[PDB]
Amino acid sequence: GDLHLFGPNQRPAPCYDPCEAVLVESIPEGLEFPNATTSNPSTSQAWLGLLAGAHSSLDIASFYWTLTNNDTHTQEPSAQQGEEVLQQLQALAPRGVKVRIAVSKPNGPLADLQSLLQSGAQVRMVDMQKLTHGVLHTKFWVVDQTHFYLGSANMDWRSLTQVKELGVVMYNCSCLARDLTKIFEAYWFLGQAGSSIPSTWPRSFDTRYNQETPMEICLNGTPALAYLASAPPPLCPSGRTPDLKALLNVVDSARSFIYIAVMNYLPTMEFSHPRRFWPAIDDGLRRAAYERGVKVRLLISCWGHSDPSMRSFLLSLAALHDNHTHSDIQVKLFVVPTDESQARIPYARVNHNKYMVTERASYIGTSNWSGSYFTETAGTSLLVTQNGHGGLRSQLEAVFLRDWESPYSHDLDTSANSVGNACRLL
Amino acid sequence: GDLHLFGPNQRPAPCYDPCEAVLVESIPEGLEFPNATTSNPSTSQAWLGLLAGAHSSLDIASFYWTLTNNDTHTQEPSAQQGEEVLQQLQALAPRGVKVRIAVSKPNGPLADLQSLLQSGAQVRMVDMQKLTHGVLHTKFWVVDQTHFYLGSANMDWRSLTQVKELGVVMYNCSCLARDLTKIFEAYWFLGQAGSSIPSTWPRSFDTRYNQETPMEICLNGTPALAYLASAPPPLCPSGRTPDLKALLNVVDSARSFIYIAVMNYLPTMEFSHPRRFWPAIDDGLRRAAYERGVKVRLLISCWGHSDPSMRSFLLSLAALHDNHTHSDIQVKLFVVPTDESQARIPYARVNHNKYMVTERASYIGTSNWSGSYFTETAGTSLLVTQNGHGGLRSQLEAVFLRDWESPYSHDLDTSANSVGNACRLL
Ligand SMILES: *[C@@H]1O[C@H](CO)[C@@H](O[C@@H]2O[C@H](CO)[C@@H](O[C@@H]3O[C@H](CO[C@H]4O[C@H](CO[C@H]5O[C@H](CO)[C@@H](O)[C@H](O)[C@@H]5O)[C@@H](O)[C@H](O[C@H]5O[C@H](CO)[C@@H](O)[C@H](O)[C@@H]5O)[C@@H]4O)[C@@H](O)[C@H](O[C@H]4O[C@H](CO)[C@@H](O)[C@H](O)[C@@H]4O)[C@@H]3O)[C@H](O)[C@H]2NC(C)=O)[C@H](O)[C@H]1NC(C)=O
Ligand SMILES: *[C@@H]1O[C@H](CO)[C@@H](O[C@@H]2O[C@H](CO)[C@@H](O[C@@H]3O[C@H](CO[C@H]4O[C@H](CO[C@H]5O[C@H](CO)[C@@H](O)[C@H](O)[C@@H]5O)[C@@H](O)[C@H](O[C@H]5O[C@H](CO)[C@@H](O)[C@H](O)[C@@H]5O)[C@@H]4O)[C@@H](O)[C@H](O[C@H]4O[C@H](CO)[C@@H](O)[C@H](O)[C@@H]4O)[C@@H]3O)[C@H](O)[C@H]2NC(C)=O)[C@H](O)[C@H]1NC(C)=O
Ligand SMILES: *[C@@H]1O[C@H](CO)[C@@H](O[C@@H]2O[C@H](CO)[C@@H](O[C@@H]3O[C@H](CO)[C@@H](O)[C@H](O)[C@@H]3O)[C@H](O)[C@H]2NC(C)=O)[C@H](O)[C@H]1NC(C)=O
Ligand SMILES: *[C@@H]1O[C@H](CO)[C@@H](O[C@@H]2O[C@H](CO)[C@@H](O[C@@H]3O[C@H](CO)[C@@H](O)[C@H](O)[C@@H]3O)[C@H](O)[C@H]2NC(C)=O)[C@H](O)[C@H]1NC(C)=O
Ligand SMILES: *[C@@H]1O[C@H](CO)[C@@H](O[C@@H]2O[C@H](CO)[C@@H](O)[C@H](O)[C@H]2NC(C)=O)[C@H](O)[C@H]1NC(C)=O
Ligand SMILES: *[C@@H]1O[C@H](CO)[C@@H](O[C@@H]2O[C@H](CO)[C@@H](O)[C@H](O)[C@H]2NC(C)=O)[C@H](O)[C@H]1NC(C)=O
Repeated sequence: GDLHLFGPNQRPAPCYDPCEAVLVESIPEGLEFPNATTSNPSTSQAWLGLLAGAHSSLDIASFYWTLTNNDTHTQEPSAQQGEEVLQQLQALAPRGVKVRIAVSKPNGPLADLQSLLQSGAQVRMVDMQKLTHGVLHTKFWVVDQTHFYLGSANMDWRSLTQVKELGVVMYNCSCLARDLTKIFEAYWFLGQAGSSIPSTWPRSFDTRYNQETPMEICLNGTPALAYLASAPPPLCPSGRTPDLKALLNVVDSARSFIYIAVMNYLPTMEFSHPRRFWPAIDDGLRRAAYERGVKVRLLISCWGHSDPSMRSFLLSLAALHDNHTHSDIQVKLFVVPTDESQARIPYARVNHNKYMVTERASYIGTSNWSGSYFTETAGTSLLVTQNGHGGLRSQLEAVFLRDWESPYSHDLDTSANSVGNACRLL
Repeated sequence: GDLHLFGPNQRPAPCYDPCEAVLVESIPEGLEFPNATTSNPSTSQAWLGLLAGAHSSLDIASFYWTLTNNDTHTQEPSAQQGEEVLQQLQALAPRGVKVRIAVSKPNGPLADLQSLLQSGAQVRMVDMQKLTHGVLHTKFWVVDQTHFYLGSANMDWRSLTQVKELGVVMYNCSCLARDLTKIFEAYWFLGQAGSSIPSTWPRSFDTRYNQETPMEICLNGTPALAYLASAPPPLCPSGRTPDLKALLNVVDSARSFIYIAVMNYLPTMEFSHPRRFWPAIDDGLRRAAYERGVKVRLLISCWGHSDPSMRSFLLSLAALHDNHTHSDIQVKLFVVPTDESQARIPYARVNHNKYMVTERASYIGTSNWSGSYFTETAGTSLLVTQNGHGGLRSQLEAVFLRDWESPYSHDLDTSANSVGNACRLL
């Protein structure tokens, strides 16, 4: 944008930091992938490295904190890592790292946050129920205004060893890190006593990097376009792309395929006691498949707490796979096998990833794909497009294909006894 | 509306004519209904009565004209009635009835219209392809600015004896007849040479009777609210409700059930070589069923010319019938059995009705339920609401239930050999 080649459409300044993105996964204890020719760093080790390198600041947006066995009233070896994480966190403030933690208003005092407060970290509880009827569901870390983690892993030891998670760590990308810090600051401001959402956020929260003018970055030595989308709409300044709009733009721009892996997919306002039908994403997928022959693959997690009403809706989508329409939509259920010893571990053994990948773009989110997460509840997503054929997009596609062809993915007609865990959708 | 009880919302003048509505059906030769405790007058006899009583004027909006065996290159007794109809039509102008006939631009000279032109009737061909990319699909009669027929029957002898049709004749309702004449006049104006759709139609085309302020009429001695909706949008003045909006208002207002019988149902722009997904009606039905527990019954016709791609979409809707959601959507295929002697009759033996009925309202249309009919192609619908529990609404519900429970309606898993006719959807 030069004001003479494009007029008032000034393209914002490019970023010259040597950004590098790493996919990070939590693979629960017991899951093996025969082929998986490559593996990604675990969430635990990425988090520990970030904490070890931290020297100035750490901001965490979080849903809940259960990093210790005491938190879950259990006694499991596999909890170590969360505890280790907690330990390292408590070492940040004493050595001079400014720590700020925004957490959804809990239903009672939390041990980890009290210990971190005693260590010198700042903690604020955000009551999103009173503001938007949603919750602070976002999970991300910003380190030294230079690195950040965005993904599905909660501040939960299970998230490291007993729950499958996917996310991304962006290193040496200070521009994007500061951009994410703007969202964090929205949370931080709302975490005070008596604060309300402004009708128009101050300019310090606004951003020039969005769907229309994404940030130009050097990702792994190659040019790429990236931006961060936010939810809910009342928390988005005018320049910040809403999460739903970013997701649907990725869906509508796909010309070859759309692979989606999300723990829950529901074309409804799950909540809102007067229930509401919510076909935004569903209609986007139907549109892609019908109009542009896009092959749609939907990998939905299933465990004992899954909403059974999901099944019908998924079946509805699956019904569009037809010879005459040339529409190609397939649905599979990803189940995490459980042992009798793992069955005592409360609320674990489920695939928690929330991401989508096409032939042109990558979308990594914190939200499940139901209406509330995009209208009332807090969430963030990273969107990256890179003109090459390798890169982070290819890594995401490989992860999805590995999970899709793995024996843990089953069709909707599969028997409930052949999946290795409780599945209300089968 | 009194300007002091409701402000600028002035309710238009009520109609004091003794309006009486009669459901009229074409039941093809060979279809019998064991119970059907009541029967409706045939389309042929209603049309013949209207022609016999006509003394001042007749306006016909039409799609095509094949009223004679010569037109279809056949020799069938069951054609008589169309021919009889044609005969009576030719008697109108010689005895002083002003006849105006608007017809979609045909692909060659039409015999019936040439004969009627020689009889003294005015005929105009409307080229909707050049104006909106659609066709003049509307079928209705206005008689003496007092009566009118609105329904699915074309100016085709088959429509009387070999194709199932549903429609309504409104007698002694001059207010509504003149209102319909306004739509006809839109067609008549566009039927000239070199005319184009005005950006704003002159006031003579506008109407005060619409969804917001329906006409108050005395229907069969009881108060009722009625209005006429029109398609496509470019042909609607500001006061005229578009057909799609009227249909969707009936769908969204239903609290108990929605019964729909339409020859074709497709959530797509069937046409528009770059194909388009079109979920307006589909989403409305999903919304009704999910949010308000409305029981949805979809009776779709199936014959040798049916679009096979319908099946998948219907199955998609049918997939929402689930115990957990409490959603109740059912789909059946209505097939007209054919004989070897009827098989020579070209383009016949199919259910042609286009109507919807709820527990509160009646909708009778000229259009199949696909996108083009509501965006580019000409169509009209009559909407009636009556606070009582009998009336025209109950008659429509009885007709639908008769057709639904009849042996001619089959589920989507039925074998193609058990329906009595070619069915591409089975
Ligand atoms: C953009 O740039 C960034 C930055 O340059 C780049 O990020 C790198 O991405 C690559 C590819 O994904 C990463 O390399 C992979 O790392 C995987 C994880 O390695 C870590 O974890 C290993 C597992 O440790 C646990 O389990 C073992 C079990 O045996 C146990 O002992 C441990 O205690 C622990 O519990 C760990 O072994 C590993 O440490 C070894 O490897 C590192 C290499 O970084 C080395 O420095 C160490 O000294 C040590 O030797 C590390 O801690 C890893 O699994 C994976 O291995 C795959 O390939 C091999 C070879 O074929 C297979 O045999 C194997 O089965 C796996 O399939 C691979 O090495 C790399 O770590 C990232 N770098 C950073 C800083 O994160 C992006 O990829 C770039 N993007 C693009 C598009 O190019
Ligand atoms: C609002 O007001 C309007 C106006 O008042 C009102 O409209 C009336 O609605 C009623 C109910 O729908 C109509 O009455 C029905 O009419 C049916 C059709 O009747 C016509 O067609 C008959 C069939 O003729 C063909 O087939 C026979 C086969 O045997 C053949 O001979 C013929 O040649 C032809 O091919 C025909 O027989 C009939 O003529 C008889 O009946 C009329 C009555 O109008 C009488 O005047 C004649 O002299 C002659 O006797 C007529 O031409 C009819 O099928 C139906 O019958 C049902 O009920 C009987 C009794 O139970 C059953 O035995 C039978 O099997 C059927 O189930 C019934 O009679 C009436 O015609 C409408 N009036 C007008 C002017 O259209 C609305 O209903 C009102 N709305 C509300 C909500 O109240
Ligand atoms: C979970 O809760 C239990 C029970 O409250 C905690 O147990 C505590 O564990 C610590 C060490 O893990 C014990 O402290 C130890 O004291 C000895 C005394 O000499 C000292 O030498 C050691 O170096 C260590 O500091 C502590 O006594 C013990 N408390 C009880 C009541 O048994 C446990 O620490 C909690 N875990 C987490 C992660 O919070
Ligand atoms: C369909 O096409 C055929 C062939 O063109 C038409 O046949 C015509 O039928 C009419 C009567 O139905 C015949 O007219 C008759 O002429 C005698 C002559 O004395 C007269 O006495 C009768 O009263 C009657 O008017 C006409 O000759 C005949 N033409 C041919 C070539 O056989 C038929 O009329 C067409 N049907 C329709 C509905 O248009
Ligand atoms: C991010 O930036 C740091 C600092 O420049 C990089 O750390 C260097 O890494 C190379 C290769 O591993 C070493 O040879 C240098 O000695 C490191 N420098 C310092 C100051 O530590 C780091 O590699 C970059 N990328 C990531 C993913 O951290
Ligand atoms: C519509 O109006 C006409 C004219 O008022 C009605 O015709 C009358 O019908 C009654 C009962 O059938 C007869 O007793 C009268 O002699 C008729 N009058 C005339 C002038 O014909 C007619 O019934 C009304 N309804 C319909 C459906 O036509």
